[PDB]
Amino acid sequence: AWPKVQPEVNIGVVGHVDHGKTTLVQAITGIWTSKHSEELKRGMTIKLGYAETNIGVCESCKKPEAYVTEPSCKSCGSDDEPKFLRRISFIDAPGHEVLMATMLSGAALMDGAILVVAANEPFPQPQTREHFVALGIIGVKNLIIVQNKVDVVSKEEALSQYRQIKQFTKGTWAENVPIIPVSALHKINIDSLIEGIEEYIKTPYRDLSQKPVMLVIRSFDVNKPGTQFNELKGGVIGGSIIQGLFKVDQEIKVLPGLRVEKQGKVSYEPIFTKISSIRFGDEEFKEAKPGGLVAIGTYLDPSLTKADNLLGSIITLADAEVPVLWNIRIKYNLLERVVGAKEMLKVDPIRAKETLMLSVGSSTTLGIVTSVKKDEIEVELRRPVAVWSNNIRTVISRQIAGRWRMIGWGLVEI
Amino acid sequence: SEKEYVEMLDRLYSKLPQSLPNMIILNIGNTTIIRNFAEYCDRIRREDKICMKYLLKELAAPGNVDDKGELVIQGKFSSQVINTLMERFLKAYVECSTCKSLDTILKKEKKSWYIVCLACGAQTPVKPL
RNA sequence: GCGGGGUGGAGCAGCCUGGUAGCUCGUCGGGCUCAUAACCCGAAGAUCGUCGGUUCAAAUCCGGCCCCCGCUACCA
Ligand SMILES: Nc1nc2c(ncn2[C@@H]2O[C@H](COP(=O)(O)OP(=O)(O)NP(=O)(O)O)[C@@H](O)[C@H]2O)c(=O)[nH]1
Ligand SMILES: [Mg+2]
Ligand SMILES: [Mg+2]
Repeated sequence: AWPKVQPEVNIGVVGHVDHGKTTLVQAITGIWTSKHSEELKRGMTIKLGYAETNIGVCESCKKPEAYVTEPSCKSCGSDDEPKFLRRISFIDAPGHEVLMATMLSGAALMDGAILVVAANEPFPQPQTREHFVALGIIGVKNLIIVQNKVDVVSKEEALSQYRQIKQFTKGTWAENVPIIPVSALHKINIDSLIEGIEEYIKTPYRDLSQKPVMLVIRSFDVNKPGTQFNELKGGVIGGSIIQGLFKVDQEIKVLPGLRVEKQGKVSYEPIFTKISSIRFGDEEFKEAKPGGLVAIGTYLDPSLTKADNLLGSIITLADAEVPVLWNIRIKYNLLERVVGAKEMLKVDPIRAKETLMLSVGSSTTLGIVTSVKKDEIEVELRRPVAVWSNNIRTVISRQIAGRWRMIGWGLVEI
Repeated sequence: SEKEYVEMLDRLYSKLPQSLPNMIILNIGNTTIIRNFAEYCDRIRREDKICMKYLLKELAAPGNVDDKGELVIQGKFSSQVINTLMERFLKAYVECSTCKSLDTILKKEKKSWYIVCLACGAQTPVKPL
């Protein structure tokens, strides 16, 4: 029987509306990423979800149907137990435009990407540009392109869109991102899809040397309605680890965490605690290694953490130090066109006192600029962001008709 | 690398839209004969070392598996009583918690024996016996 | 936690303290006025969500159930 190994790789599942995204993660895992009632009741992706699975290959059978993700080989007709490789998970993003910023969080976490295109929508849909440039600003050039729902669209139209998207590949960072045809519901060609994730998207070389940082994405009060005071568990903060690792009873701080009132003005309080639990899905590990969202509950009160309060915050070692600056400088190079836009106008350069949106790792902010230079800016924020490295990948947007569409790429010089 | 779409489509165009064996327990002399034990527990990946682990204690009678896979029991018993007895294996280790698919297997470990389900993968706290 | 609303074209009364299904805007008819609005009078309209128990006897005491629901959230 098959070992119990935490995921060592994340993959971004991004794409536009109705493309077959959540159904793709169902095709790979067997489970969906709609977890808040509104997500089902509206039938569209609003927030980022989670899903997990393994990978085993039958050394005897041919490719690729034997590439099944359970301790079995029966789909290729073999009796042998396949060779295990890993446990693989994903970041299921939205397609909507008022909801784009969210997936940007996940863009800083994924170690891969499977990007979908609609055979059954007019191509290129506007927001597809915004996903592609999201991957390009964050810089995960490792991409597997797929055309979806092929059961209603004929094989010639599939070929025409395949030529369109083979073209979409050439001329950019993605000259050789491949196209492997699958359908997310009927479980077709998903074996070749797993083979594609494997071959073309390998987990990076890990750096277990830098200060272990945990990038918050979600959090919950697991204390159920009716929880009496005897069995009170701490509030879980879930994310993914990128550099370092976490252990049982590690002394940490949540940064920034809470707001408190300080010195006649506003400020934040660094949230100190001891690590009490670290979960990967439905398996209990005592250590957390990089690759895949890692949920850590601690000795913190879940009132501070329930309902995605701290969204995107960072957490580091309680003997660490990170620059927390209320007003941050940015080297920003502006996009050449507005990518998710139905009609791509020009970029109107950013003038003083304007309002702009930032996503730093997973944390988000609104800000107004105070000193406008051509490439360098110093922007005053409504909350200081935690900049754990030099020139971190922030993603920046200006508001268009009520939809904050991106305007450039920025670097915080600390 | 233009062939990286053609054949994959050609075999994309070819995927478009187990039960309990009727165990017949017979008796001759003072033994128990069955028909399809090579494909009764081997339908659910159940070893011959592990399927005769709790049954030896629940019947208190010696016995072993054959080369074909059949299971011989020393004693006189009816047909529908072996299942009512071995319920503590048919429900305690080879079932699930939220699927009820019967397509499950057991694990062998150094601290407990888990229930790997090929429908969900739901386990329970139990100690092998 | 499981419980409530079950009733004229409607809006809700109306229980425990059992024998008029109760008052109001509405509906058609008649009065008053030179004529219209307001004001006075008369009839028509659910017959209580439904089986069942209590009960001489029930919206009125309640249960079984059919409908509408209703205070409520991913539980690493
Ligand atoms: N036939 C078929 N239907 C599919 C497939 N994928 C999804 N669907 C169904 O088609 C509808 C729209 O697809 P959807 O699952 O929303 O894809 P999505 O890209 O995740 N949409 P969003 O991210 O906005 O929530 C839904 O009813 C869904 O069940 C597919 O591959 N084939
Ligand atoms: Mg979706
Ligand atoms: Mg009048």
